[PDB]
This record gives sequence, C-alpha cells and structure tokens, in this order.
Amino acid sequence: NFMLTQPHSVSESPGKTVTISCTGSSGSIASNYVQWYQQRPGSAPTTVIYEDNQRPSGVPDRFSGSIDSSSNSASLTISGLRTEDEADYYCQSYDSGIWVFGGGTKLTVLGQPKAAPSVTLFPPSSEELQANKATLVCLISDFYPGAVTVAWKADSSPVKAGVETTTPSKQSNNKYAASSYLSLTPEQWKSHRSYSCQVTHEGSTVEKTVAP
Amino acid sequence: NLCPFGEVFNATRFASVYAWNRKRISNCVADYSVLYNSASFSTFKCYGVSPTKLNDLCFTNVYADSFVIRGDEVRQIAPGQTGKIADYNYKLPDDFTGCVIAWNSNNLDSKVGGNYNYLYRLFRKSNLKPFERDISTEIYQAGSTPCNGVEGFNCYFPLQSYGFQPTNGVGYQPYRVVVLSFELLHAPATVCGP
Amino acid sequence: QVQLVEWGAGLLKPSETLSLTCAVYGGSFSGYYWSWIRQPPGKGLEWIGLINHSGSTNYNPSLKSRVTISLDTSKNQFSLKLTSVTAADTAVYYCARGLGIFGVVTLSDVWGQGTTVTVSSASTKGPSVFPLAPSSKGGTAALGCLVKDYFPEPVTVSWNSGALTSGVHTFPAVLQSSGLYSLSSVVTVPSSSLGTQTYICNVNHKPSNTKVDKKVEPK
Ligand SMILES: *[C@@H]1O[C@H](CO)[C@@H](O)[C@H](O)[C@H]1NC(C)=O
Repeated sequence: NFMLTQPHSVSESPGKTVTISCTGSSGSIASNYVQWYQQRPGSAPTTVIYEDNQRPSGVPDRFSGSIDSSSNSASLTISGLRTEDEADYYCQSYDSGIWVFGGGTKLTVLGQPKAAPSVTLFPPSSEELQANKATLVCLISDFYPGAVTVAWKADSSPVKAGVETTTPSKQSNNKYAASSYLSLTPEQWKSHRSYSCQVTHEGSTVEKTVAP
Repeated sequence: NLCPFGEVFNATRFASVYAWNRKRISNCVADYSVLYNSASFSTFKCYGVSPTKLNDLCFTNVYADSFVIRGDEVRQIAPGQTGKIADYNYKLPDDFTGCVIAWNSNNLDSKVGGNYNYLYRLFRKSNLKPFERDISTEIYQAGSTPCNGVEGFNCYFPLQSYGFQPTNGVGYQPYRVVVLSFELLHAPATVCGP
Repeated sequence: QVQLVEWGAGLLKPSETLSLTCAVYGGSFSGYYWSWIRQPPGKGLEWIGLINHSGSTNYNPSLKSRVTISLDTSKNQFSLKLTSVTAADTAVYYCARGLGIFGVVTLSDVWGQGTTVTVSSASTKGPSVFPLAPSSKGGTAALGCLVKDYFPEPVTVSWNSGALTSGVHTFPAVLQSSGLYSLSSVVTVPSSSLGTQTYICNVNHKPSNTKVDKKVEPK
C-alpha cells in the first residue's frame, strides 16, 4: 500500500548530469532498500543500483544512487550523460516483502532541438453519433522529446473513464507522435457543454476544447 | 551444523524491550534461503554489511537481539536515533554493522481488552550506552522530594505498559524486531554461508 | 556465464491458463531466489512471485489467488501457472534470478530475454471508417478520418490516392477494451482549398482485404 511514484519523463543534453527522483507515499522509504533498473527498449531490465547506492560489477561509477529521508525520496543520478543511457528507469523497493515498482521514467538524451507538440482535437462525427457511439479524438504530433501526459476534462472536471492514450512513436522526420481517445456515450457528449484535451510536454501544458 | 535462526524468527514468545534478549550464534553454517514470516517484514535494513554478500561472507560471532515495540517506534532501532526506545531501552552505536528486521505481530501480541505483558522504560537518569541493558525497578525521582520507594506525586515507576488491543492504529500495534550483529574481531571465523 | 529463457503459450483466450517454463543454463538454483516479472505493453513492471531452492514460494497478493510457481531441480527449470486468464494478463513475462537474505531479494542480477503472452477473443474484423471534419474556417485547417475497430493490425492510410503528402500524419493505434484497434490519420491543408479541392482518405486493411475510400468535407 506503499506507493513509489517517479516523474513521467526527464531529459538533458549529453555530457551533463540528470537525476531521477522516486518518492514514497504511505510509509517511509528508508525502511527498505531501493533498487534501480535501466530498461533499453526491446530488452529486459538490468540493475544499475542496488541497496540504495551499490553498483553491480560492470556498471560505470557515473551511475549513483542516494536517499533523502527529509522528503521520503530515492534518486538515481547519471553523470556524463551518454546516448547509450536513453531508457526507461524503474525504482523498486518493498511493502512488507512484496516488490513495489515505480511508474518508470523515460530518459531522453537530447540529440535534436526541442519541439513543442501540435495538438488537434476532433469532436465525435455526426456519422458516428448515428451509430449510437461517440469518440473524442486527441491527435498530438511533432514533439521532441518523445514523452507526454494527457488528462481529459469534461465540463472542467477530471475524466479517466473511457480514456485510452498511446505510447509515443517515432515519425519519419525523427520527431514523435501520439494519440488519445475518450470513448463516450452519445448522451454524455450532449449532456455537457464542453470537453477538453490537455497535453503536457516537458513542463508546458497545451489544451484544446470542443462542444456540440 | 545449522545456524539456529529458526528460534529467533519462529519463537513463540518475545522479550520486552527493556529486558531485550540476546542470542549468540557461533560454529554453524547459515541457511539464508528460509522465508521467515513469509518474508513479510515491514522494515529490513542493514548498516555496514551488504545482504547481497552475506551468503559468501564469514564471521566470528553473530549476535541476535529480539524484542517488541510499537509500530511508530521502529524508526528508532537504527544508528544515531533518539527517543524513548533509543534513549532508555535499546541503543545502536553510530558504527553499527548489521541488520534490523521488523514485522507486525498484531495477530500474536494483541488481546481483546489488551495484552499488557510487554513493557518499556519511560524514565531514566541518563541515556543508555550502545548495547546497554537496564532491568532496574527503582522509583524514579521526578522532583526534589526524595522517593523512598513509594510511588506518588513526582515519584514514578520506571516501566510502563504497552496496551496492545487488536483494533489499535498501526502505529500502536505490536512489532517484533530482530537485530543481527555481525562481528569479525581478530578471531577464527565460525559462522559462514554455504 | 549463467543464462535464462522462458517459453510457452503466447496466444490465449480469456479464462484459459498461462503456463511458462524457465530454463537455467550455467548454474543451479542454490542460494538464489527465482522470480517471475511481467510487463504489459507500454506499462510498467510487476513482480509476480518467487521460489527458493527448497520450493517455498512467496506470491504477490494481487495475483496470489490464481498463481503458482513450481521448481524442478532435476531438469534445472522452474515454471509459472496463471489460471483464469483475462486480457489484463497480456504482458511480456520474464524470469529473473535474485540475491538476498530471508526472502528479501536485494539484487536481481540475471534476467531472461522474455516471452510475450497475448490474451484476446478477437477474430479478423474490418475497419469501420468515419470522417474527421474541420471547424470554422491559424489559416491551416486540419481534417482527418478515424479508423475504428479492426483486427489484427495493421491498417495503412493514404490521402488522395497518394498525391496528398504534405501534412499527412497517420498515428499509431490504441487497443480498446473490446480487443479491437482504432487508428487515425490527419492532413493539415490551407483553409482556402476547403471548398475547391476534394479530400479523400484511402484505408487498407490487408488482413481482411477491406479497402475503404471516404471523402472528408467541412460542416
Ligand atoms: C515455523 O517453522 C516451520 C518450518 O520448520 C514453518 O513451516 C512454519 O511456517 C513456521 N511458522 C509457524 C509454525 O508459525
């Protein structure tokens, strides 16, 4: 019931330093050891840090881990950032003997200039509504780094019901694109006066709204 | 010859913290694979040693201290801590090398109406030194009028009772603590892994 | 050098039973804990459970009711059984070796490469195309089409039989709760050519050999 939450994404230019925080909630992080995994796409996770700060044999010393009890946090620090370091990073501890993982953080080693997303929100079609269905479609394209979060709002109210977002995929121009689909009932679409798509990229949030 | 960890974990009874029990482990091979309490430990942390390496490390002596405190006191069973348990009941040295293990024993050490067999020292004239035990019962003088063995105003009995009802908050539930000490003092090694 | 592989099953129907085997090459199960870890597509990691040389297990409470891990010191293998399977059990399944004390695994040093397990009850459906029309005519209105509920993947999308190539962005697919996919493709054209040029999206779903052509107009 101990929760480990990590940032969704973090990014930095090569040769600089990055850190990945992992905050505990509903308990104390210092009571068990924290392990850190690196997962390069398409491969299994490997450990880079174990027992808060120990490096397995073969892991460069530029991976280092730390615990900040003042804020119930562990942190993975990677210095002299190389591009081989691009991956998802998972922190891992325990809740009474059961392994607890974190959300994962996707680390992007910036190898391209930074591009803000282009989001286009389409309302349910008049044709789809005659088939007794209603699908809101959020199209986000051309952003770097390849990581976003999406939150749907119905009449200025959080909605996580029929929301289903995708994993950012790489385009032909080396930028990234992703989609989110809010499935509604045709009555719910007309019962409210405004639905909104909010996309978060890096630290800036862009929002687009639609109404019947 | 096997190390007797089972009587440290699967022990039916546990000491009170003021009278904390110490088991001495020597001349045995340690089977670290056993899942004691279905490995259901709320706290599991070493200082100095790496649990990862213990299967192939040898020691001269392993001391195993065990007792019972309440949930929000387990924080104090760690190096460089202060508080009633650390000051007056069980103190770890800043140079501690060994493991602190704790699990919730509400299912064992809680009675309807309260289990009152577990005690702790609430008053003491000065802080304990590391690994000191104090089983005194002298009335503690909390004022200027001397206490001639009479409890009363400004005259307190130094042990108090944890009241463990099964409906308490978790911070007030009984926890069993085991503290392993790994010594390597210029002597032959007697305790190893396989 | 010690190495692991897991294998089995792969295509499952809801309610069936997942069975995987993990083989250990180059060591034995002594003084190591042996876990199964799974990762749903695009999601994070989840520990299923472990087993020690003696055969004792400790399971994740989220699955305990339906999960079994079993050892075979003779064939140098250990196995996973996941009963009453659901679509939420679709993931990549890993076996991993662990190091630690008293059941607390403090370092997981070697992992297998992983096997995928898909739980679906879907047959080959063809896409159902809908138009995404533009709103009030910054100077470049975007119109697209929604390609809903097809199986399996993929679906290719072109615009105007290939001639339209400027702002075409055809996005990746969601997997909905039905077990079917939904695509989308958009084109950003100037607002002036919204009454002058006809825009048609051409869908192809080579699995069911369904081709659809649909025109997208404003209002
Ligand atoms: C005590 O030890 C045995 C093995 O010797 C174990 O199976 C059992 O779960 C332990 N705990 C008890 C009996 O509460």
